[PDB]
Amino acid sequence: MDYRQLHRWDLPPEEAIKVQNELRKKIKLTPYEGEPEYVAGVDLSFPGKEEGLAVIVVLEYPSFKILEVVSERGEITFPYIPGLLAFREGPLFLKAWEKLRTKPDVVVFDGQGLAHPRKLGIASHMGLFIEIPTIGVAKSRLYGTFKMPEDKRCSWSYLYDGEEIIGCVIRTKEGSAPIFVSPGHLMDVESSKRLIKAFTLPGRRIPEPTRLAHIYTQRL
Repeated sequence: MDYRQLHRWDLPPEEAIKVQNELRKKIKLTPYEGEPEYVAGVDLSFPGKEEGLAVIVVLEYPSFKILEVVSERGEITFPYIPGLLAFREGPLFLKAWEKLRTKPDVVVFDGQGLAHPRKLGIASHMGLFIEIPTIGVAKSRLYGTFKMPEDKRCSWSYLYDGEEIIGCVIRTKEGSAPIFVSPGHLMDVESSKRLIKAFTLPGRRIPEPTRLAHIYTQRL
């Protein structure tokens, strides 16, 4: 399974920041229309001090049947720097990506995308490489400002950077904290909202793709 190596990974943090900027102009915040056939959930986890693990699961929509599950381990060499996290986890995910048999229609990551100091969260960065619509879903806020939406199923608020809408905050499950949805590449706020709603069972808290990938990560 293919991808486009837009740049090298072994960069100094200063250079990494410069790339992010270059890539952000390549981002296309474009409506996703209709429903995907296949969605992928991604879970990037770190068993060791410098050991990463990438698990990808490809569900079929609307059934959420698990068609495929791939995983790779890699050395995590790049230092942990908030806003530069993709340089740590990007490489390893790509190893897992290359092992996929089924081509996903939309990919959901555990992170953000547009909601990023430089509008290049994990979902955005990888969207550029894998060249398919992506979304970032986070169980906790990473970037941006919001008003807590009410404690009522499916309530929601916009997420902001200053005055610009950078994603949304959804109360997916009553009496639980909300999730944080930000578009990646070939994705806008509005479409990402709709899709993530479409990927969540009522009324669980976490979208199936990411719930399931975590479950598989756990299974290891």
